[PDB]
Amino acid sequence: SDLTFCEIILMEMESHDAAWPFLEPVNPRLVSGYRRIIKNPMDFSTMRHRLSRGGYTSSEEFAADALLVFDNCQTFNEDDSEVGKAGHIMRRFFESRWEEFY
Ligand SMILES: Cc1c[nH]nc1CN1CCN(c2nc(-c3[nH]c(C)c4c3CCCC4=O)cs2)CC1
Repeated sequence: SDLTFCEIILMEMESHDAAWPFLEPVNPRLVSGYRRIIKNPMDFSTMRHRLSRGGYTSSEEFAADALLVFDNCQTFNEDDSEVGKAGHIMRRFFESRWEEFY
């Protein structure tokens, strides 16, 4: 049940218009400095893969990964960049849907 809400929220983030930067891992070969700056990469397919495996104990671990996506985004991208702007939309989406359950 704690993971049935995570399925709902992850499904809704995956299909969100602003999700396009976060659907697959950043490729550090294409992004100068990414590997140096982002210690713990995270993205939605990685969360999906881990949810399919059953690798989440509670919903808080799920939220930890979600929040990590948007912490990384705000660490690497300017708030007015195209990726930064998408990340703010996705972050506010996640925080609001999360509170709409817990
Ligand atoms: C499914 C879809 C919908 N619209 N377009 C597509 C296909 N996409 C094509 C473009 N793409 C892209 N991701 C990024 C991306 N993401 C993050 C979290 C980034 C970056 C840049 C470096 C900084 C950073 O932290 C840039 S370009 C991947 C997917």
